[PDB]
Amino acid sequence: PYNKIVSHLLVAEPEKIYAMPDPTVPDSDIKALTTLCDLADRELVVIIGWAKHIPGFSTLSLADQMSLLQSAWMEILILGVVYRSLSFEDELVYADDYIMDEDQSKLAGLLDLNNAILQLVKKYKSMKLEKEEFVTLKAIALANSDSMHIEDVEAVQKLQDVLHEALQDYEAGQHMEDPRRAGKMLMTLPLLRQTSTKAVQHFYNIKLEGKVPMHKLFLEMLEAKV
Amino acid sequence: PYNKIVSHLLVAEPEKIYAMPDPTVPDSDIKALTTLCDLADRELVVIIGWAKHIPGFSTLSLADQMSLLQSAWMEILILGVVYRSLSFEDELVYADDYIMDEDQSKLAGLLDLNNAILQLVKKYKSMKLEKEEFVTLKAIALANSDSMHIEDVEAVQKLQDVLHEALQDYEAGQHMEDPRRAGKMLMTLPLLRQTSTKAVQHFYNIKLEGKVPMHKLFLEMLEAK
Amino acid sequence: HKILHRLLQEG
Amino acid sequence: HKILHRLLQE
Repeated sequence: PYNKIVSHLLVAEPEKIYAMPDPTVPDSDIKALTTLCDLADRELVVIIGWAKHIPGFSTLSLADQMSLLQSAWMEILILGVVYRSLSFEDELVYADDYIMDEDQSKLAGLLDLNNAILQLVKKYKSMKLEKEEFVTLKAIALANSDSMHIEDVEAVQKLQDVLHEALQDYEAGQHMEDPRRAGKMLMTLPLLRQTSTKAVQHFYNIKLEGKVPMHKLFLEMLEAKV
Repeated sequence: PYNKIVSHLLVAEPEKIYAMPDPTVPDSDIKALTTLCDLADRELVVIIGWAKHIPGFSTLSLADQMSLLQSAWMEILILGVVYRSLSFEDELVYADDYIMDEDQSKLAGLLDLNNAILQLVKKYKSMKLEKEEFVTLKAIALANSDSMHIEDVEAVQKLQDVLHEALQDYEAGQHMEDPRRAGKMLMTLPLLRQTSTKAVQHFYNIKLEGKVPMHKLFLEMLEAK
Repeated sequence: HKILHRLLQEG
Repeated sequence: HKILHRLLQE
């Protein structure tokens, strides 16, 4: 009944992606990490194709489209993990075929990072984050990436406003009970930014340790000067 | 003629502070760093006093009060530096008596961090940030600290709603020509959060280094887990 | 930044 | 966690 943009972001939402961990390979920290890094690489391919559907995004310069994605890709990834995990408890649904509980995490040396992601999960759980709000938030995070190297500053600000308006539209027509819901949603972006840069740093260290293999795209995003 | 909370926060704004660099010492990074680290420690005693005046804050438990501060103190410090630099250009007013420029920064070993803090400045300048919005945003950042050691989540969540509602009411009265003004202010919190953790980790690198002297509080906040 | 540029330009 | 405790405690 509400926003055309929100409806459009709902249709553009990608189909499920799977982790596909090798049933034959025995479990270990490298199996898990190699798995997560493979899932991420494929995810990124999808994410980039998705961004083109965000209204006004593909009209920016190629350099700008790249700067936004280079700065927000991990936030878009984390948001997806968070949303898929709303219906669970103390577990992170990286994919339908790869759900990590506490132990699984400790063994992969990802306890701290995942606990951070669970902080996010907890907040959205209490707010009862709806799919419509989820897709709009992803687009907003991408647009509000805070990249240093932006060309057309005004065009990016306009993009942020367009998406921000769609979020207001949804919250006013669908959540009259809480006139402050849009703001509460926006107030969750900071923790998303925090957790994301932390995740990006952790996987860069894994990259340097060289014990875990990663594909070119996932590597390229980690490398990127952001 | 606006909001009570907003008025309360305007009045509660701390008294201006001074770096008071030492004339006897020759300009150097260790001097610059020792200065900022000296200022910050003093500003922190100020902030702790100020926090107790944020409507509802003292209401929380000491434990919670502490958690928020050990989590958001650097964001508060930076917001002050940011607001003060609004009238200037490509400069950071860490204090009236201590303004840094591009060269001073790099020579202080902080051109990348200060270049980021100026990112915030640029954003706030293009929005025409007002003192009313600045004091409210500063309180929101503290209440929306995302500390993982909180005890009464609901209580803190209430502190947030009060402050957020004040910001919304204010914007609805003074800036009706822009229905999204309040939201744009909140959307600046991420960059503040990012810049703030960057700065903290960096000054932690110094503390661990030991070439710069620091005072008991500043350090306490830095070892603060 | 070549893969990103490529996947984006493709459309 | 002491100093901060003291100041806030006033």
